[PDB]
Amino acid sequence: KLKLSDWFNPFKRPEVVTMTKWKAPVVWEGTYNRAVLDNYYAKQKITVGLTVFAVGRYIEHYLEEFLTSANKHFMVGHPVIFYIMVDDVSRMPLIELGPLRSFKVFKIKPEKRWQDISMMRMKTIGEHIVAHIQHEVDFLFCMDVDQVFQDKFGVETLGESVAQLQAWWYKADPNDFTYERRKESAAYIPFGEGDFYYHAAIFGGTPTQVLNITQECFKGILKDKKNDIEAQWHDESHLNKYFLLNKPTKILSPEYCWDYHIGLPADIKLVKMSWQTKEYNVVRNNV
Amino acid sequence: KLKLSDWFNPFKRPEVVTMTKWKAPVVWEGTYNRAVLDNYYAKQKITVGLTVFAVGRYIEHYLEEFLTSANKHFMVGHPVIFYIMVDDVSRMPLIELGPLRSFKVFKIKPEKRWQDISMMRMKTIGEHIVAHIQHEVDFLFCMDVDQVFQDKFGVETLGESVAQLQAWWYKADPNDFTYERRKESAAYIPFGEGDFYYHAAIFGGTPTQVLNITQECFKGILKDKKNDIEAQWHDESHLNKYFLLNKPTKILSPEYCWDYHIGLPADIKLVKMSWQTKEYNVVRNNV
Ligand SMILES: O=c1ccn([C@@H]2O[C@H](COP(=O)(O)OP(=O)(O)O)[C@@H](O)[C@H]2O)c(=O)[nH]1
Ligand SMILES: O=c1ccn([C@@H]2O[C@H](COP(=O)(O)OP(=O)(O)O)[C@@H](O)[C@H]2O)c(=O)[nH]1
Ligand SMILES: O=[N+]([O-])c1ccc(O[C@@H]2O[C@H](CO)[C@H](O)[C@H](O)[C@H]2O)cc1
Ligand SMILES: O=[N+]([O-])c1ccc(O[C@@H]2O[C@H](CO)[C@H](O)[C@H](O)[C@H]2O)cc1
Ligand SMILES: [Mn+2]
Ligand SMILES: [Mn+2]
Repeated sequence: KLKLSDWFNPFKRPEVVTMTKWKAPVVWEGTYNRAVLDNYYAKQKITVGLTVFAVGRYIEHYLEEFLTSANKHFMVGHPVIFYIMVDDVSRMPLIELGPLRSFKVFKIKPEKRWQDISMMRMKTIGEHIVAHIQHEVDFLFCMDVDQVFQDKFGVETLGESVAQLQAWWYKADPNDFTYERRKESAAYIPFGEGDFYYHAAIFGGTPTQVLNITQECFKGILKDKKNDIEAQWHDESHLNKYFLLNKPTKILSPEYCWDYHIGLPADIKLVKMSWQTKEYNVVRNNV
Repeated sequence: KLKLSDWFNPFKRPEVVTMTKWKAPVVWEGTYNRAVLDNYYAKQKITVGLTVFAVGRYIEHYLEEFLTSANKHFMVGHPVIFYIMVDDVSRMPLIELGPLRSFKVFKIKPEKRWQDISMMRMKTIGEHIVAHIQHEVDFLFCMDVDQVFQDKFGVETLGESVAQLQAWWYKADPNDFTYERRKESAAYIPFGEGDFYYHAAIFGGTPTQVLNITQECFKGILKDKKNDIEAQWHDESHLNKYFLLNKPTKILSPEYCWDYHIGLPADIKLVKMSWQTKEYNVVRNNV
């Protein structure tokens, strides 16, 4: 049976947070033994899933670059299935995939508001988990399209529920976090509460856990609509509320989702994924 | 460890050939216990691959219908990867896939002659086996595109090396078979020799065996080119020469690849796959 000490050494990164108060590891470059994990997971013959949405001009701007980088960097050495959700399949870039990669594409309805496009992902992911993903993979990541894999994003990131530290807020105090602060929203987190600010651009876990994550987030999204309120950062606000109540069993350092606009400080040793520059004037059609 | 008698009962179909002189089964409807095999293979967690080529007009004519039917009928209940080779990826019909199905597409060079398009498949399949397929699947089938799955085509068809009985010739005397009969060809089979006439539209096996099948067939194809000769039925002539020398460990009945132009006689109990009607005048560009 895989124990934390088998693969995780926090002492390799003494100047950062490596363990939570609930004993979940925060995975930083230097702390993980990928060789040990690759061997362990290869013997289990795991398959890892990855969902990605591209609706509207997000397709032309980001989808090819995401998928090309995912092919190269995501869980290399293990079977991987990319689940691609687009509103227009005729604009799907059909890139060549390498060994142990395969994919499938689904046509989805485009929501009128970009905010609803972002939030509806929670409903859609859950539907696909029930319909097929639960039978296909051992672990699933759900990711934003507006980012690019830069280096190996491997089995060290796998767990029962996996959260991502948002690049801008990882050193901040909880009372500075951009949680939803209105008690009328289901995403509400009071001042004096909170562990971390999680980025909604990457989350994952077992199909069972991701199903619960997305189900509970979407319930909150629906409740808010009935109360004529919309959380400040939409699905991300709801995701943060979820992970407050249901603590992630693993957290990823900002190295796994880094914004180069910040620069590259000492803490960020090897970037695995980077944000694309925002292009809202083109890719979004409403305020 | 799986034994033939665990799943195969020849006495269920007494009026047809069910066993070869080398003790390989000929799989007919009624002889196989799919429930036993589905359990056996699910516990082994197998993945089955399927290669299919569509070049030129074959894409629009046959590819969608092939894939839609394969999605529905091929190895249901088990992970499947469709490997699609086309000369124009922009013409690839991106159908919706069901649970445990995924795919990837490759751009290939279109050969000038339809005969070479058919024959070059042997080279290309081998390259892909070494490159990736050997790492991705336990068994692989290689199929023509100009045919449609009609019913369950499942784990009862899997084996070390798998051959298909050609629908028109299965009752024929070997010396009436359309083997290549010129001794100058690598595919030459003398009168007085031959077991069955095998259809090049379906063959399969383990990646190791399929690699040998395709490598040896392509070596025969290249040798013939150096000797200024082309086998009468091209890759099929070479496939028949291969299976004469290296007996298949399993044969599929004409039920697994039936031409309805013959009609539907008593022997054909449940069609799993049917030929598309030939449209050479439209789909081919040279004599
Ligand atoms: O019009 C849209 C809005 C959102 N998205 C998807 O939802 C994700 C989250 O939205 P976005 O990345 O724009 O939010 P941000 O990270 O910029 O706050 C995107 O990466 C896309 O995958 C999309 O495809 N089309
Ligand atoms: O111009 C061509 C010729 C052949 N093929 C592929 O090669 C296979 C064998 O050719 P064909 O089916 O026409 O031979 P037949 O079964 O009719 O004798 C086809 O099913 C296709 O997959 C193709 O894609 N384009
Ligand atoms: O301090 N900044 O100038 C700043 C703040 C936040 C930034 O990223 C955005 O953060 C919000 C939540 O606070 C969302 O995660 C959003 O997706 C990010 O773009 C960048 C700079
Ligand atoms: O006698 N016929 O009318 C007749 C009808 C269909 C036939 O099928 C043909 O057989 C060939 C080998 O002989 C190839 O397998 C070819 O792909 C197939 O179309 C062959 C003969
Ligand atoms: Mn984003
Ligand atoms: Mn054919």
